[PDB]
Amino acid sequence: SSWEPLVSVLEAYYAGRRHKKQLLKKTPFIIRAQAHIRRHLV
Amino acid sequence: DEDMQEALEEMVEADEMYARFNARASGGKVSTGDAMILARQLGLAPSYADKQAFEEKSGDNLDYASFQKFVGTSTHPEDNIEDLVEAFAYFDVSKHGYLTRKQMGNILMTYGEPLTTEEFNALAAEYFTSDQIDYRQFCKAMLEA
Amino acid sequence: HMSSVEQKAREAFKLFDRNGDGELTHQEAVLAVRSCGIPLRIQELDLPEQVTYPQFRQWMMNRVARSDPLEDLIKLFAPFDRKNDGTISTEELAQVMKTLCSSMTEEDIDHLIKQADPNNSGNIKYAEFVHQCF
Ligand SMILES: [Ca+2]
Ligand SMILES: [Cl-]
Repeated sequence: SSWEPLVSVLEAYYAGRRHKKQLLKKTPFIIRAQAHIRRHLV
Repeated sequence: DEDMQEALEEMVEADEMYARFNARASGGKVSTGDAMILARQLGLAPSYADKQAFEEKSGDNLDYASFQKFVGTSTHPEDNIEDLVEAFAYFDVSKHGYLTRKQMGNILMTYGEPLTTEEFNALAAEYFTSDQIDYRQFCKAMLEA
Repeated sequence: HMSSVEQKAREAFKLFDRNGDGELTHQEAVLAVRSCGIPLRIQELDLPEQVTYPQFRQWMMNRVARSDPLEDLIKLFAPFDRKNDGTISTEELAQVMKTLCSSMTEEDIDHLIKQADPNNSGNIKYAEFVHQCF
């Protein structure tokens, strides 16, 4: 299909946003880990 | 404004806080950066978001009362082992419980508030013995008081 | 006009580095490139099996130096601009995505479609929509 190069882009764009949505839920806790690491190194 | 303050009293003893503050206090004030260091030394784990919000609203030079407020805002009573471990387990595709050294480095130096290579190299000299790292064990170490 | 390119490249890389080891698999690299608005055939990505950020960025620089990929994306809509007036059928795109996208739920598709035809007019102004997303 000659739609396929188009929908492939739209779908990968939405997958990027799906990953962003899941990373947003975890990065606050990555940050907490980084802050405790910096506490430990003081 | 109160759960931060309750948590401060059950997480730090005020004698120690006052002693440290006056250790580095020059005329009853300390810089926000030195406040970050003092809060770490009192056993709390402020983030740089904490620091920048606090100085956004209260300025750059803290008297003891504003320092007390800042330390209050850095108590993070909601911290717990399971959430830190899920942070790391996000990248552990099989959830078996291990990350490699390269994974730990890239995660810690790429996301959130990335560590400098110096920060990470010190951390790793201590904890990243192997190439396979048990990140639940590492998170409990990191959370010990 | 370019530091934006590298910013989008670095974000796409970080989002598709699923196990956080600092490399993409070839397949993840394909999706990461497409996710920036760049049309890309699955067999036309000249990168190794494991892709570091430097190699990824380098491919991106060579790529966007040869055409504006957003304008190539816009050209992809043209065979389906049946009225030749700068729009395609909203329902046509909704159906094509239902038919061909396996990684997308119907909720995802309806969201994409209602951000593409917010006025519920039946038509998608695709140049405008493309520059809204990318
Ligand atoms: Ca990877
Ligand atoms: Cl991040």
